[PDB]
Amino acid sequence: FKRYVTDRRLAETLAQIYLGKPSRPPHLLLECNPGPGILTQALLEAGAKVVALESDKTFIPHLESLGKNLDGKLRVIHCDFFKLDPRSGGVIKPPAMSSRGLFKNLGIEAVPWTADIPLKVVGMFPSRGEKRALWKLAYDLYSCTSIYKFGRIEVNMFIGEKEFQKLMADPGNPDLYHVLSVIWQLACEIKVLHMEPWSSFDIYTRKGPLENPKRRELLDQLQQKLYLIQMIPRQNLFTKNLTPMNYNIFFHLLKHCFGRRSATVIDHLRSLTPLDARDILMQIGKQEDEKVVNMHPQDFKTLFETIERSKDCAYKWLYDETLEDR
Amino acid sequence: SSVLASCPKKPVSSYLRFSKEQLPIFKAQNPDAKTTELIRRIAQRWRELPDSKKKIYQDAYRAEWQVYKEEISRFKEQLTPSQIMSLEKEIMDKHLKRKAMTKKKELTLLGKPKRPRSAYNVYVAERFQEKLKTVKENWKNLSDSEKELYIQHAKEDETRYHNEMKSWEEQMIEVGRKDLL
Amino acid sequence: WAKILEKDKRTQQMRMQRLKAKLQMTRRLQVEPRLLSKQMAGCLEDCTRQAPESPWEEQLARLLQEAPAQLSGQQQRLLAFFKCCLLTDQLPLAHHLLVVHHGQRQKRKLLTLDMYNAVMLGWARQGAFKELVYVLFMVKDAGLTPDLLSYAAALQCMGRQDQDAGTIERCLEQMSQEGLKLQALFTAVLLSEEDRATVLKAVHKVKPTFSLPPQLPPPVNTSKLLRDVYAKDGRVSYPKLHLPLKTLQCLFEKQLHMELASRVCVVSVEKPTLPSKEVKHARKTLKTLRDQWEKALCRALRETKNRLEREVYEGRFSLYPFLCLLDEREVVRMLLQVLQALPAQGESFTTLARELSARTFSRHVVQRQRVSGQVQALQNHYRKYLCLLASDAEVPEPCLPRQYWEELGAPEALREQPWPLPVQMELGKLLAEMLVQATQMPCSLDKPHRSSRLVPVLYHVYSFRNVQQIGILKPHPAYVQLLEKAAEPTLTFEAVDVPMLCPPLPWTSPHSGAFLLSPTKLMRTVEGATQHQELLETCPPTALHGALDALTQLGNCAWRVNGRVLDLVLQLFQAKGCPQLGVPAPPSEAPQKAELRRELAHCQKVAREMHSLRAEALYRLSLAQHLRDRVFWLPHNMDFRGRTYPCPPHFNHLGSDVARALLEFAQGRPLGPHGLDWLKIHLVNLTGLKKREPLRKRLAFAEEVMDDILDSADQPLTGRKWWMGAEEPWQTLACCMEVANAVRASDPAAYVSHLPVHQDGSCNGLQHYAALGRDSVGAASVNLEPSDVPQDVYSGVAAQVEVFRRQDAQRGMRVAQVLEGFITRKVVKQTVMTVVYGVTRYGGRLQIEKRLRELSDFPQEFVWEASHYLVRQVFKSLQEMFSGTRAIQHWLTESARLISHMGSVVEWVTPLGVPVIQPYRLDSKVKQIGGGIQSITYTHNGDISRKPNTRKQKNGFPPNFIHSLDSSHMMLTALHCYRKGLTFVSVHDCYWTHAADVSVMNQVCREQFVRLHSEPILQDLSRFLVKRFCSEPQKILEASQLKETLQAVPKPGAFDLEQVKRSTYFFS
DNA sequence: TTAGTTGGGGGGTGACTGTTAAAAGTGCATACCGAACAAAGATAAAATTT
DNA sequence: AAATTTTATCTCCAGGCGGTATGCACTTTTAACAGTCACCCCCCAACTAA
Ligand SMILES: Nc1nc2c(ncn2[C@@H]2O[C@H](COP(=O)(O)OP(=O)(O)OP(=O)(O)O)[C@@H](O)[C@H]2O)c(=O)[nH]1
Ligand SMILES: [Mg+2]
Repeated sequence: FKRYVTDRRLAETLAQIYLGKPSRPPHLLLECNPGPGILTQALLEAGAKVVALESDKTFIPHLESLGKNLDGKLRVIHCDFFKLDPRSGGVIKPPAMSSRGLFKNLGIEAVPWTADIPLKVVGMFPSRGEKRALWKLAYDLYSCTSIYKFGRIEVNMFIGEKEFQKLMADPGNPDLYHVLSVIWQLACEIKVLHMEPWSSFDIYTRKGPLENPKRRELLDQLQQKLYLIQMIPRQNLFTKNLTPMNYNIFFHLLKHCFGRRSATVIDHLRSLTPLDARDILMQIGKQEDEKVVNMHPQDFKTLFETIERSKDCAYKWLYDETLEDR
Repeated sequence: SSVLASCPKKPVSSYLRFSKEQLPIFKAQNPDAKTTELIRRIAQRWRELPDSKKKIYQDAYRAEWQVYKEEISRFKEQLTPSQIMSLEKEIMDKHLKRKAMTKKKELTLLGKPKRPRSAYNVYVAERFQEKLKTVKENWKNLSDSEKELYIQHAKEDETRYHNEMKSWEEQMIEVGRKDLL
Repeated sequence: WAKILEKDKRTQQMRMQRLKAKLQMTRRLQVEPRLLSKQMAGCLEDCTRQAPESPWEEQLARLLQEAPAQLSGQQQRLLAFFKCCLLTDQLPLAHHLLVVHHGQRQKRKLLTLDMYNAVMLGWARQGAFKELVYVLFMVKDAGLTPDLLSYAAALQCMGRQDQDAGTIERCLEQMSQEGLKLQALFTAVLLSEEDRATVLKAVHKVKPTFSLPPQLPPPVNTSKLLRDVYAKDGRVSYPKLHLPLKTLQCLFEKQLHMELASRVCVVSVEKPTLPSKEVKHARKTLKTLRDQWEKALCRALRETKNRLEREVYEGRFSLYPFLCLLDEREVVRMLLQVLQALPAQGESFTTLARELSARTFSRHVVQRQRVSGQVQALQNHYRKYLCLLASDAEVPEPCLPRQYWEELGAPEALREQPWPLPVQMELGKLLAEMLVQATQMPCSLDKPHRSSRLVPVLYHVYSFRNVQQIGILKPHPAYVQLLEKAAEPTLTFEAVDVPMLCPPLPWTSPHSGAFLLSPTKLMRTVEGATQHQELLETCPPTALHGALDALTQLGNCAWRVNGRVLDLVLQLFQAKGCPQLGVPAPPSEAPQKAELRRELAHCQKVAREMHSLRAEALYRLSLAQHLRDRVFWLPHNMDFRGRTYPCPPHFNHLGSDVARALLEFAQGRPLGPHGLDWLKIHLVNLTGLKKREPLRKRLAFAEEVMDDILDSADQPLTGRKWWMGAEEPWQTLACCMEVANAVRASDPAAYVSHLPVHQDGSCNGLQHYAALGRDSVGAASVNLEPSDVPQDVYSGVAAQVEVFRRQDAQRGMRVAQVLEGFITRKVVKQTVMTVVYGVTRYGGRLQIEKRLRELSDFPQEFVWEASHYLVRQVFKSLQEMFSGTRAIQHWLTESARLISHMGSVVEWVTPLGVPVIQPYRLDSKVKQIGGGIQSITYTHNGDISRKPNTRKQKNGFPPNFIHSLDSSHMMLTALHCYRKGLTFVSVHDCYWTHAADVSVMNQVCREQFVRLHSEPILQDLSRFLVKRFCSEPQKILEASQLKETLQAVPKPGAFDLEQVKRSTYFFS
């Protein structure tokens, strides 16, 4: 269920936070699910350009009318940001779009990985599909495919409380520490920009606004603070050993290491690689009796690079494409 | 550890208090009798004792149990981690020593043969701390024969013990202790 | 040495002390039980201390004088443990475990009567009295009452010990007055023949006049449909094999040798490789590794046996008797073969568990048969049986093979009982773990001994499917490279997977048939399930005679391979392949920063698929070459509905065009007058060019293109190459060769043709629906009425769909225009076939998508939209086509749903008499096995407490009933063809026979269809369902609802079935 | 490697006879986590929800 | 009771997730006193095969 913004002061504060860069004025803002179009009006008020990736056509003409005589500040592209570049391989239906076509339409030119940030995406995560969106974004980030092909793009979105706590887990908190936390802490710098209760937004259903006071009391039962987080991809993510070709092996290693949480690192290295596990633990500077729950993400990346840098053995991994889809 | 002695002990059970309290009476009755027999008669009257005595002993035991629950809870908090290490090391050593002692005893009860005698054990036996000092200097040998005579004695002892060793393996199979082979 | 003397005396004293202590009061087996009842304990004490010649024999009578749901997992495991100890002859262990469990109160609860009965029988087989009396004390203290089996065990013990007549007679009147009968005692299931012989001796010691009931002639089936098959009045000309008797006996000896060896080795058909240095070095390394692995496996097995035995000595259940069943060398060789058979991609852990346990049971059964002495009896009986099937030999009175087999007097066939599922899985898990830890291999293979660290051969990795994770065992990559480099020329097959060299054993009962020694099942099912077998056993013995005879008839058909087709297929396979013709290509011929991976992954996937296809083709072609100059037989069995499937999986006649083209009948027949015409029409049918044309036009077209047939027969691979344009190219080539040989001969009328001719049936499901409903409109459409031109529904549906597509494309839809002419009978066939069976739009869309993907010329970008459009149009076109079929389908589905609501699975009986049950149930809880590597999650089939799956029971009742009706028709046709001397083999709805006998086979098919559907199937089904489910007096309202639903059957229409006899295109 | 050998002298457990109750171990049972990405659709049952 | 939400999808040729916490019922262990007395372990050295 969508949750648009309809509070004027909240819209103004969010606009100020989004345009929190006095330097580099013209950030082209990619917005999702504009809804009523109040945050959009606030964003044009401050002067920044906007592009609306509207996922539904019921409220497109109002935004188009509001954008009349705007001299190109407001451009509406009917698209769903979370359906970009479908992997089915067939023809692309209008709700989805190909990233190349969209970015050619918008007139965005590719930049290298080490260059500056071209765009900024402002929006909200799916209500019930946060764990799907995070995985899809991670797969697109590590492989340098879809929108991440054109460079390093910030994605500023609202996330729920429980998923935020699971994402920002640390070895200090062993219960919530899992794979997705490791990959999203290795691949990006996550910062908390704002906090806001759930009731600040007005829930929209398929029929329309959720105006029944009975569910409003139920909304109190469903109330959870929605954190606004910022992800800027790290410049030094890719090294000689960790490349867009090797990311599958790293993902499988991370999933296998958390398959049996209450176990040591060597107990997994024995099942993953034929190399000497004790030698690798010695090289990465860790004791033999080291749990997998006591390893920071940097330790995991150092382990992967240390195994990959070995030149003694021709066969160093047991992962293969036959393991997938079986 | 000495810190383990510092931790307080659990309250004595009711039957034991009756056995301890009633002991000085029984040194008056018959002090020359074997304590094991005396334990039985106190137990025999613990069997015949009234229920009210058991009830009052149980009440006292419960009160002392709560009391001890309190002092031990307070005491285990104030101690230092080094004392934790001391107690854990001592208890692990105690369990290991208990396990080893039983294994050596089971083996000595199963009639395991002895190891062959040695030149030095024979020297000590001839000598008949203080001995360790005397045998030390005496060990230096100016006689090639002294080692040789010992070899013949070693050879004689080895042959008989090996015959026992091949023999001893048989009954362990007969009894069922095949793992000791 | 006084010290030595004192040591010796102390050791002697300690030895004496230990001996005295052991004599008066360590691990020792416990025999004397401890009983709770004080009176019984005192009785045991006084009986033990009464006298050295203690009245054990009289105490037997003293104890026997009084005689006033599903088991748990642990109970089943203990029962299996006791019976396996009985087989293995380790009775002291069973007695010790029994007394230990009798000690504790909680463990006392598990024991039941069967366990005590088994231990008593074990002790009786040796004749002991003291232990038997102890077990009697235990069973009496438990509060149980002795039964017939206990008294039989007592009598067997008394007979073996040659005891006097007094105690025997006393026990006799006691058992007689307690309400038991000796006749029931001599018919107990769990009594070996030796036991019955000893009991007979013991009884005849007292009463010599007592005699067992005499034997009687077997009864004959008297059903209406099967009356003519078993009638003794008429003229019968049964087929006889062409082979003489001596060769048939030698073939039986060879098959017995092969099955006793349990393995068969065949030479590979791959391209030979010259012996370079690298190949020889790899072979030496591989041999050394195999020897080391064998020794390690032996040592690990010994250690595991010791540990499991020590576990039992503490009173806990284990798998020691199961390990002791087979010799260590057999287990080691089995494990090594399984290791060699592992694919490079690896196999799941649970699959390795089901596989290692399945192979252990078969070898156990074969060893039991070999030791027990049934092998020699089977040899003698089979050698005397083969006189029926020999050309030179004769029988005094001809009869069916099963009737003769029983007429000689069959050996009493006793095989072993399947283990429970928990034991089956635990044994496989233990064996797989042993294989994993035992094997080791050097780290650097190509380099000899640079490093001495040893790495495991097999690893344990997790494979993640969505949220779920699965455990996978994967071979070390260097070992796979070594296997590839060595390139050994020898393959290994299991004796079950290879066609028999001798005529198959006749099916006489649901427990005997098919392979000579190896275990086989009449109805194939998952391992735990047993309902089908129970329903088969509880039926009258004379019900299944038709099914068994049909299976035996299909089994006794001699095959042979086609030399020329085999030679041509080897040329293409060994020389770069021909994937267009179905011969897979060699992997050497391969298609071969984020952009490079998107190509490498695709290339690797294509290479993997090609490699898998080539491996399967290699298996089939190696097996085919190994059987080049031999005659082989393929046995048969049924699925739970009744349809017949050959047992050997790799090489049978259900395969692709290569498999159906390599095979041909061993016995020939003169073509006669119409054989050549039937061959030409078969060639045209295989071509597929003419499918809506009458027979005259097919024959005329065959005569038009005779030059192409002759050219393709003369120069197959270097000529005009006409034969590759057919729908089935390889079969067409063989038919062309047959036709060319027939034509070029002097007199074509006398030619001997070994090639089967296929006659198949159009819209079989709708042909049965229209017969059940007697719908004239439906009947005329499916070729049930005399017509001059073939008619099919599928072409009409295709035409209507194309018309709708044309109208839609007129208005400007892109998807309508893209598939302008790709609409064909092929895409809509399966959908309009299964629409009446209960397919949903999801299934239809998936089927249409599969066909469109298989087109290979349709623009693949539009597959999704095309599938949606096509399925929508097909379901729109079929809105009002079938009426009576849909009425019958609705009635069946509603009845099945209402039956399945109340917790009872659907059952019905086929018109022949075979009982059928649907095994669909809901498994709420899944079991696990705690262990070292991991915990396997399995499904406990064989649980009747689970509720029925109302979705599956309603969905499958309409399709399954029609399949049972088709199998019955096939069986009747085969039985009535066998009397006329015809050779008949079938594929579900396709019937094969020689060229000259096609007219007779067609006549029999039509007559048997009419006779089968003359009976009122629907009314009988309704009556059976009412008597079975509705008659139960649980609730009046539920039974009333079932009665109202079931008692209303669709009315029959207006259609006489006698017109089917004149229908030319009913089968064509 | 390590543990078992002989001499007097020293000490520490356990053998014992005996009950009492808290702490450990054993075997089954249910529940929740991973919600590995990879568009979209139609229909009718199966389950919760109020 | 009636609605909403959630789930699976024609049959057959023989299929199944793996790990970590938490609860309960039950049997089996160990520590708590009392005195007697024997065995085992040093103490401090010295060799040697299993
Ligand atoms: N439920 C079900 N039955 C099938 C399926 N495929 C085949 N059958 C059954 O097998 C029978 C024979 O199918 P085929 O010989 O391929 O075709 P057909 O329906 O006889 O029609 P023709 O192609 O004209 O011979 C069908 O009539 C069905 O009874 C399937 O996918 N599902
Ligand atoms: Mg057909």
